[PDB]
Amino acid sequence: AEVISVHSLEQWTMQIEEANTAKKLVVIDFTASWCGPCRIMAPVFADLAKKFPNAVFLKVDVDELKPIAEQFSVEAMPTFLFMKEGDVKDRVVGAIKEELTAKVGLHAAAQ
Repeated sequence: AEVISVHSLEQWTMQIEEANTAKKLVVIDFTASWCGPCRIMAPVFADLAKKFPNAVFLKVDVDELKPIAEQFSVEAMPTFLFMKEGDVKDRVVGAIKEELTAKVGLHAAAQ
């Protein structure tokens, strides 16, 4: 299991429909290349994706896929968004490593 970098609206679509069919948790890192705390959270996110291979970990650049950042009103980065079967379960705003880790544990958990 790896972080998928979601570059196009098509990859977004595929990744979301497939996870929803499988009823998997989706964790999304809304990120920006210029964003210091974003670069810093990259390896943390990557490590959680390895540790929870039954959740789908997505990365979305807020500058590249504006409509996706916008539908979730993401104007602070990094923002970690937790979603399952269409519902937003949770969010972490900023490089808060323990808060990200805890909510992945809680939401990936044998529900």
